[PDB]
Amino acid sequence: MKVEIDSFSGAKIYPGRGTLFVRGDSKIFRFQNSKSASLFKQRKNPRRIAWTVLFRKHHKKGITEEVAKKRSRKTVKAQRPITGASLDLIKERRSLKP
Amino acid sequence: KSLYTNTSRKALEEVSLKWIDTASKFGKGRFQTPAEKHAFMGTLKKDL
Amino acid sequence: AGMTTIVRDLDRPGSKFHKREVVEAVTVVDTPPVVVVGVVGYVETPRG
Amino acid sequence: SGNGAQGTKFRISLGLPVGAIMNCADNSGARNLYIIAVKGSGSRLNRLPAASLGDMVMATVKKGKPELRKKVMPAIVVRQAKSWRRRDGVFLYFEDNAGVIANPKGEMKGSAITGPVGKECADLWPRVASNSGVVV
Amino acid sequence: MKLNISYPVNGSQKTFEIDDEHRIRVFFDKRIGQEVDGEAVGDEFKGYVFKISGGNDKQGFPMKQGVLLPTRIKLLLTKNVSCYRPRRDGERKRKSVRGAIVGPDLAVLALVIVKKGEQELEGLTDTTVPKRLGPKRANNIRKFFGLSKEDDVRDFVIRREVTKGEKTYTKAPKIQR
RNA sequence: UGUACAACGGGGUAUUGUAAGCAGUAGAGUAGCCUUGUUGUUACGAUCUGCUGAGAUUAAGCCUUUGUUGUCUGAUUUGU
RNA sequence: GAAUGUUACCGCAAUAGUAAUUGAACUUAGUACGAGAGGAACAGUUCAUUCGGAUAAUUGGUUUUUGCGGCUGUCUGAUCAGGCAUUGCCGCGAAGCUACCAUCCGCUGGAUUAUGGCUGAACGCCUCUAAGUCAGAAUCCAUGCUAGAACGCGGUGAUUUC
RNA sequence: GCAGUCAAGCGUUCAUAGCGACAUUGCUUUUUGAUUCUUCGAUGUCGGCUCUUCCUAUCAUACCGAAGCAGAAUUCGGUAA
RNA sequence: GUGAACAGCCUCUAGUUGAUAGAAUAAUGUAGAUAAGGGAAGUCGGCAAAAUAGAUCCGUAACUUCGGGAUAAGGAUUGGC
Ligand SMILES: O[C@H]1[C@H]2c3cc4c(cc3CN3CCC(=C[C@@H]1O)[C@H]23)OCO4
Ligand SMILES: [Mg+2]
Ligand SMILES: [Mg+2]
Ligand SMILES: [Mg+2]
Ligand SMILES: [Mg+2]
Ligand SMILES: [Mg+2]
Ligand SMILES: [Mg+2]
Ligand SMILES: [Mg+2]
Ligand SMILES: [Mg+2]
Ligand SMILES: [Mg+2]
Ligand SMILES: [Mg+2]
Ligand SMILES: [Mg+2]
Ligand SMILES: [Mg+2]
Ligand SMILES: [Mg+2]
Ligand SMILES: [Mg+2]
Ligand SMILES: [Mg+2]
Ligand SMILES: [Mg+2]
Ligand SMILES: [Mg+2]
Ligand SMILES: [Mg+2]
Ligand SMILES: [Mg+2]
Ligand SMILES: [Mg+2]
Ligand SMILES: [Mg+2]
Ligand SMILES: [Mg+2]
Ligand SMILES: [Mg+2]
Ligand SMILES: [Mg+2]
Ligand SMILES: [Mg+2]
Ligand SMILES: [Mg+2]
Ligand SMILES: [Mg+2]
Ligand SMILES: [Mg+2]
Ligand SMILES: [Mg+2]
Ligand SMILES: [Mg+2]
Ligand SMILES: [Mg+2]
Ligand SMILES: [Mg+2]
Ligand SMILES: [Mg+2]
Ligand SMILES: [Mg+2]
Ligand SMILES: [Mg+2]
Ligand SMILES: [Mg+2]
Ligand SMILES: [Mg+2]
Ligand SMILES: [Mg+2]
Ligand SMILES: [Mg+2]
Ligand SMILES: [Mg+2]
Ligand SMILES: [Mg+2]
Ligand SMILES: [Mg+2]
Ligand SMILES: [Mg+2]
Ligand SMILES: [Mg+2]
Ligand SMILES: [Mg+2]
Ligand SMILES: [Mg+2]
Ligand SMILES: [Mg+2]
Ligand SMILES: [Mg+2]
Ligand SMILES: [Mg+2]
Ligand SMILES: [Mg+2]
Ligand SMILES: [Mg+2]
Ligand SMILES: [Mg+2]
Ligand SMILES: [Mg+2]
Ligand SMILES: [Mg+2]
Ligand SMILES: [Mg+2]
Ligand SMILES: [Mg+2]
Ligand SMILES: [Mg+2]
Ligand SMILES: [Mg+2]
Ligand SMILES: [Mg+2]
Ligand SMILES: [Mg+2]
Ligand SMILES: [Mg+2]
Repeated sequence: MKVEIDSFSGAKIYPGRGTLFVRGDSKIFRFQNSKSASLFKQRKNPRRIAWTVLFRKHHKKGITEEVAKKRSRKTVKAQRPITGASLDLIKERRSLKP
Repeated sequence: KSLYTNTSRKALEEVSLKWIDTASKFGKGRFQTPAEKHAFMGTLKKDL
Repeated sequence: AGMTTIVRDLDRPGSKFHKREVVEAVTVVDTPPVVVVGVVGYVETPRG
Repeated sequence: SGNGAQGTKFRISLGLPVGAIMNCADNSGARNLYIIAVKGSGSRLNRLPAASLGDMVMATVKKGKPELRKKVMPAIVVRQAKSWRRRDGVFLYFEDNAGVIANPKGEMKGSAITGPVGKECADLWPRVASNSGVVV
Repeated sequence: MKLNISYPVNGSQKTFEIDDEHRIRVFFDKRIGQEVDGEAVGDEFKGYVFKISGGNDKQGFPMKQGVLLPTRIKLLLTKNVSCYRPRRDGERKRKSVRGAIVGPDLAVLALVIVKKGEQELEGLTDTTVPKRLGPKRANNIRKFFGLSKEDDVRDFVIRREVTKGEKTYTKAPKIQR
């Protein structure tokens, strides 16, 4: 059971919900309801329609904390050396000096 | 209680739901739960 | 109470939709425990 | 349906009653198909027979090669535009009405199908399956 | 679906199989790069953090970082780009590609270990595979040992032994620069 | 005279598509005063942007309610 | 809807009505039969047609929600906010109503006809028939379903005092 | 218009599987005629649309008997509206 | 005022605010609208209804009494500032 999304507005289309439009070129357009569906038939441009995701994404509306930082990093430092070349005499010769 | 024991196949089938719709019936509902709606919408002028 | 929608797999060997999801409408009736307040005994008569 | 239709077909909303004209979406020479009958459909005072995805109709070619015109041949419906609903719950619809001319056994006259095809038709007739690109 | 896990500290790898929507479900709607806590996917991996690095759906098309979408598309690809190896100077081929968002269609999810949970995973933590090649350029030896332009490399180049049945040989690189 | 009832108010749910007001280095541009500009200044300018997925509407046969306010014996008739 | 004491609740069931229909595909099976050409059916399964009774989660239609937004002409000094144009026009539009345009559901016992039979005389033989009797149909009677006799009926509650 | 009896023929052979001459007995009242009984101080004197019900001399569907029924297909007949 | 306009629509002056009334909004109506997919299959017949429409530009067939046919047909455009 996949939830789909509205290819005009961007709303989740839970199952059996809204309509599905197979355009002449076989591009497919899932609507959640007759609103998106008519705007869409009306050659309306989702980027100019305030309540749409596509609008909001492009107008930077209330994203706020996604542009807020995070903490996802690591810390390793494990010697393996070089196969066939004694990974033994490769840390004792690795004593350095500076 | 049915007045006969149907064999049918159609009866006998042992269903088990995967998902029960729960979005509003008072409109073109988009959200199962307030939690879902809150998730997807972001934060509103009311709220916290 | 009303109706909602359901999603479940189908178990119907032979059908094109065997082992595929189907979506189906269901009704819901509110069903709080009934309470027993009496018994009544009937007899058979040639008038029924 | 009937002949050469291997498989069954779940009922799908009738969209093309007799007199409908669908785009001819093969490469046979025919540009359109004029529906004159629907195979395996029944009787009711004043009901017009009507075809849906994967139906066999009898048709004529109103606009096409002259060698295809003035005669009745079979055809198969491949795109609807009248919204129908699958058992997976979706109401879907093409952008045009479109079938392809076929013989009683359900073999295509031409060799490509131009445009998408409904799956419920692909499923139904093998040689239509072959000549397809995008199905559904 | 099959999980292809790497532990890039030992250079370990082993695949795992997971047949449980719930145990799987964790990775869904996750993109490439997002981190994933472990216990959800099994008890073996409790604590273990996984970075999602790619994978192939059934049909075997590969993911492509940053497409978003949990579907397939067909892109124009160029030189220096994933899921494409150009056959000819300035050639671009138009190829199908799978999205970078994990769905149930993936045959395999590619995963990297980033934090090692409370327990050891057999063919992974327990085994450690050595780095095939060693430093070959002048200053690189100097940095894989920290030597200062004083110490002379020629004796710090690495030496790989091998036998000719009854002749055991020795072959070091060829310090460039 | 009580998990009473009603009128409002609140909260949910829904419909539209971003209120009024204010602000702006947005705006094809335009006038006016001189101290004629090394952003000169004062305003005006369809429209745009921000506060603002805002504002409005939401049971009249939607859901709900620890708040507010009020209501809670008039009439007629019936017997083996 | 008056009157069978009043009133209330729960029931019975006389009589009357009654409903389901047809096709295909898979499979049987390239089988039985056939020199060949060709070429079935019962059981099983999946769908369909025509009909019927509902129902509105979904989709679609409807729009005075005159709900939100947009537009022309004018009128209120402007602004805000509105009026008028037999519902001014347009896009969306909840609720309701609604569509093989949408979804869901449509029962199983018996007795029989034709007909094929048993046993069996008439008529020492023979006969399904004369006595007696088995099997049997989209039939019929029930089961189920809808009314419920306003002059058919049962069980049960409470039955007025100024 | 519909259904019989006789059985000369037809059907390779074979009257009656399926048919059937010369004759002949009937039934029907969506044919057309014959009549002129009712209506001329008026019974709306084509067809279609809609919609109910009824007949059966049954086209389909249920179950049957028969065949010049190998199968498939068909034809004849019964119970059947 | 809009506009080509004595059109339609809204306004000033003047004049009306007369037309039994209340409550509901069943069927069937009269009058006003809309309808997915199909597009005359309806019907004697496209009856009814729908479509078209102003202006500016571009473009314009047969045939002809040379005057026409002609807004032929077919197209694009149109607000505000
Ligand atoms: O009424 C007369 C007939 C009649 C007379 C008419 C007329 C119509 C009729 C109708 N016919 C049916 C049987 C009838 C019997 C009578 O003779 C009627 O139109 C003008 O006069
Ligand atoms: Mg609509
Ligand atoms: Mg709607
Ligand atoms: Mg073509
Ligand atoms: Mg008709
Ligand atoms: Mg022509
Ligand atoms: Mg091929
Ligand atoms: Mg060098
Ligand atoms: Mg009150
Ligand atoms: Mg805003
Ligand atoms: Mg309050
Ligand atoms: Mg009484
Ligand atoms: Mg009395
Ligand atoms: Mg076979
Ligand atoms: Mg033979
Ligand atoms: Mg308005
Ligand atoms: Mg202002
Ligand atoms: Mg006025
Ligand atoms: Mg007027
Ligand atoms: Mg609706
Ligand atoms: Mg029906
Ligand atoms: Mg029943
Ligand atoms: Mg009986
Ligand atoms: Mg015997
Ligand atoms: Mg008998
Ligand atoms: Mg007898
Ligand atoms: Mg006898
Ligand atoms: Mg018996
Ligand atoms: Mg029956
Ligand atoms: Mg029963
Ligand atoms: Mg009674
Ligand atoms: Mg009683
Ligand atoms: Mg003779
Ligand atoms: Mg013979
Ligand atoms: Mg002879
Ligand atoms: Mg006749
Ligand atoms: Mg007369
Ligand atoms: Mg008279
Ligand atoms: Mg009369
Ligand atoms: Mg008359
Ligand atoms: Mg009778
Ligand atoms: Mg008969
Ligand atoms: Mg013979
Ligand atoms: Mg018989
Ligand atoms: Mg009948
Ligand atoms: Mg009868
Ligand atoms: Mg006067
Ligand atoms: Mg009057
Ligand atoms: Mg009145
Ligand atoms: Mg009402
Ligand atoms: Mg229409
Ligand atoms: Mg058309
Ligand atoms: Mg006609
Ligand atoms: Mg036409
Ligand atoms: Mg006709
Ligand atoms: Mg005519
Ligand atoms: Mg005619
Ligand atoms: Mg007309
Ligand atoms: Mg229109
Ligand atoms: Mg003219
Ligand atoms: Mg002309
Ligand atoms: Mg302009």
